Amino acid sequence: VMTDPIADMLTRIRNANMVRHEKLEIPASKLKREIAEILKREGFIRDVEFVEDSKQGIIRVFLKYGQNNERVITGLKRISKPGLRVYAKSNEVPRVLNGLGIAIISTSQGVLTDKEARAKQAGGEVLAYVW
Amino acid sequence: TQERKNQLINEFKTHESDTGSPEVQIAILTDSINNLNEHLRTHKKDHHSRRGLLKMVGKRRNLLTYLRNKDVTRYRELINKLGLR
Amino acid sequence: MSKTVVRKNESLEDALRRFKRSVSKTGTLAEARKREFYEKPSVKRKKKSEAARKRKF
Amino acid sequence: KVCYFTSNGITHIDYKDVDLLKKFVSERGKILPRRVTGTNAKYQRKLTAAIKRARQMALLPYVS
Amino acid sequence: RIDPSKLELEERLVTVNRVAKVVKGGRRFRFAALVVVGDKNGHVGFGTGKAQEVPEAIRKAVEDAKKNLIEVPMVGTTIPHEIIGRFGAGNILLKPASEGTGVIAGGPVRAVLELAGVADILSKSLGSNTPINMIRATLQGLSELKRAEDVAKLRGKSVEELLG
Amino acid sequence: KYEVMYIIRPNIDEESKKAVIERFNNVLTSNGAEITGTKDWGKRRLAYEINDFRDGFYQIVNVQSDAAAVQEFDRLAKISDDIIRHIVVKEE
RNA sequence: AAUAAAUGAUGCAGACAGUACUAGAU
RNA sequence: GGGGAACUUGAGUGCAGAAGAGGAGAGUGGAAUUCCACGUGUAGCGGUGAAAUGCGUAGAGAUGUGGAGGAACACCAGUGGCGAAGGCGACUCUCUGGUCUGUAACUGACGCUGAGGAGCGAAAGCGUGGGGAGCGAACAGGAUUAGAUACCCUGGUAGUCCACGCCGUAAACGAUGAGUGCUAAGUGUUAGGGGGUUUCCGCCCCUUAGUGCUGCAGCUAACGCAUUAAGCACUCCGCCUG
Repeated sequence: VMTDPIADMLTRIRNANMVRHEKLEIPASKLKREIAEILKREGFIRDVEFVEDSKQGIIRVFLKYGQNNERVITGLKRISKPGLRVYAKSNEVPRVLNGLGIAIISTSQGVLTDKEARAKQAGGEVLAYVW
Repeated sequence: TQERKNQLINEFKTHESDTGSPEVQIAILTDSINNLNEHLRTHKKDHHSRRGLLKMVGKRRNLLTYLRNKDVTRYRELINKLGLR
Repeated sequence: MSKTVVRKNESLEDALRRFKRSVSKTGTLAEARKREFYEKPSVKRKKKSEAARKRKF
Repeated sequence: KVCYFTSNGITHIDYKDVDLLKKFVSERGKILPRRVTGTNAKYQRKLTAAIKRARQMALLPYVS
Repeated sequence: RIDPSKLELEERLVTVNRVAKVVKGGRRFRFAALVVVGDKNGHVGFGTGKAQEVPEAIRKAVEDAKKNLIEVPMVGTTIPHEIIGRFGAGNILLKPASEGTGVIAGGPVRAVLELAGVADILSKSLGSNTPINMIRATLQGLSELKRAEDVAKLRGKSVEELLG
Repeated sequence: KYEVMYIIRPNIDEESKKAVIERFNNVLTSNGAEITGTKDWGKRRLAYEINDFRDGFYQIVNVQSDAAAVQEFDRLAKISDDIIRHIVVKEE
């Protein structure tokens, strides 16, 4: 069942951050790979790798702690839940903490962040926030 | 036991090793429900067996709905073969 | 009652010494002494889990 | 302590074993506890079954 | 790190609650003092004190607050981003405001924000109105704030890369 | 598989005991219950007293039937005075 | 020739007010 | 989201095993209580804080034998086990439900929840016909108290039991809805599996589902919870607004 893979992915990442872990294993769907690569290019993660196996495929995430003891991903939160979908327009694209954070948004042309969607003049599902 | 199942399997086997066979599971559930009602017609107070029969019937109904949504031809064939009316 | 085993060539209290010790391994002190007044099934069941574990007896 | 059935690798008690049932039952007739006999839970349950069947078949007493 | 108390401070009390202890003889009354000490350059702290006298309790609370100072970002005389504190059933949100809005908050939160040097903040309490918990939640929310340059250094990016 | 053990009253001659044994065996075979095994412990002292005797003859029989000759044997032993106690168990 | 530590179940005690009562300031 | 085509991890079938107070039905059992009959046998028996009501010289209690009948199943027995919940504890048998272990052979999303509805549903209670050993509301008597329509004692109806039907309520509680995923540890325990020497007995490690205690982070008003959450998240249902 599980009703959604993305929310559980985000919560697993949040628990990993809370415990100060260094690795994770996820069934690694296409959208999950996309979000992980976005976080990678955003500096939230040290490195990410894909493991295409026979069962479904697996992805490993390496949490980032650039300094002595600091959680890069302080918190996460999903919005477009399965039962209350959220769609934001180009003019209503939000910004996380005055542009300090980042929010993932699937748009008409690929999956992009808030700033990328604002630049490209698009909009769609606001499926997650990041702080 | 170990005879009715084997016969139903050999009868409803579409392939050499087809044992998932929603039709086979339906036939097995039907024969089990019949054997259960046989004794429930006398031990009317065994409510736990009635709950088990309700569970089996729910499984049967879900399988029948799946088969109807998947292949109406095979659904109607199973109907004509078993008489599950 | 301790047992049917007989002992002789001792004192009067030497027999009671072993009586009071061997009577422990028989229901004469528990089975025949608890059922003087009724105990509800709930408390009846909880009494075992309490005594046989806490080792109060 | 050490269990008997495990040490012997034996199978179903075969209640006919009157001597075994006797030496495993108290001198009075009451069933000895597991903490004293050293047996496992499964073997203790089988022991209870066997001793009950024996008492039913006059192979062991009820009162002594 | 711990901030040194060697600075000019505008120590200002909030409330003085009178508590009583019951004894064979009767009730023994003591005074509890809440005080907020800080400067208007981004450093503030909270302390408390108890004694049978008002001035002694005030002095003890001031001395304790001196040892519990904390730093707060002052991006544009305001906070870099909104945040909420949730210390002990006390929920208080803090939003950044323009240059002419002013400090808007209930007594204790307003005092804490003023003594910290912030002039334009939007606040709203959404929980208990107890002053201790109010101050604690405000302090927690201010501690959980992050600077733009700090976040840029942490995420291995440039300030402009984040602000645009 | 099934097992059957019963007790015969002691005050019975050898010929009468054998006749009773054959009678009950025929009763069991009324449906075709093959007798896969037999054992006679003999004279054993009962742990406790019964109707009129302290000892008796123990008889063991292995059977593989359809649970009908079992009921026949049961109702016959409960009625007949030759047998005192009896129990049927599955050898599974 | 020696020599044992026990045993325990206590009967009775109902009510008390309507209105009353201490503070403290950088 | 709809339609089309593939996949197994979800889901289910089979394969070889495992435990269990799982249920309905039939038979059996020996302790123990009561009564009856008889042999021995006298002045008491039973009971309370004390006492009395009660039974006993038409021969009690006790002791020994036999019979009659009815309920429950000592020791095993252990936060042990099963069941969706209530609940389930002697033995034998007929008919039956679910669960766990390696599943990989099989179908390949067939899954979760579920208003309304149906069914089940402690004890008590009601109706029909039986049965009634002990216990025992109501009731009678004897005590205490100022009073006792009670707490104590002696008797004692219905009830407790059996077949059918009805009622559908409990502190029916873990005062914690169902499903899934993630989140340090030590620790016993039930039924299994694999292994590192041993044929073993047994020691250790690993791995499944369940049952218990102490405890990190985290949560919480605190109490406390903490891989069986009251932690971190998603889906559905019922409920709350002095």
